[PDB]
Amino acid sequence: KRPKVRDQEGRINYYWTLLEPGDTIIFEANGNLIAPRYAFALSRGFGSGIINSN
Amino acid sequence: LFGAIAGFIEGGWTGMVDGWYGYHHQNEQGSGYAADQKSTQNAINGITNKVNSVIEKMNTQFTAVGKEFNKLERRMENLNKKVDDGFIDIWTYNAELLVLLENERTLDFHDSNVKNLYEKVKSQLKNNAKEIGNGCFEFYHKCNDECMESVKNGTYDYPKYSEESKLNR
Repeated sequence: KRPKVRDQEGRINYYWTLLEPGDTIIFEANGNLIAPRYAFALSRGFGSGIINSN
Repeated sequence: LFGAIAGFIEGGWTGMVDGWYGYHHQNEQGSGYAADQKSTQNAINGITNKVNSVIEKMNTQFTAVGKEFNKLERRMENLNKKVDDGFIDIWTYNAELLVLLENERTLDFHDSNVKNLYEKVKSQLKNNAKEIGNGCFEFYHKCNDECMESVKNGTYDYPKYSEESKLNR
């Protein structure tokens, strides 16, 4: 039992991974799984970032 | 540093607009200001080279800034800050001091030129003219626009006027 946030007590812990090309990912679960639906195919390039502005 | 600018030449000339350094002549044909093209051109080349050569040594920043750390990575965050702020400090120094020093040098440079120009005219006129000291020479012989232009051009004919100047001196 945990303090309520956004009118909810149970909580979902979110995790991520970076699958390398030519590799396989295996999910096993008998319960408590929020499965992936959409993944992202990252294309990388220098000259980017995240900034905070108004 | 050389005693020309603000030294034995008190102030500048507002009427001269075509160059940094120049001449102010006054003969029976009138008065006028002219600008020494060669000296001012050399000064322009030098100052342009100085400014640009300084500027190209600091390549423009191409990356970004910004990192995030959680409560258990404080030792990380301080380190990041200790780098970022630190680098800024160095660059601030490397900028400010630079300009300071360079500024002084530039002024001295200009001073030298004026002095050099003055000396050149001395070496041209020798005893044909009298040093007033305010920055000029009173000729001991009559000089028209032709001989004045020779003085500015560096082609002064000392032997031609030597006999006339000797008598008046």
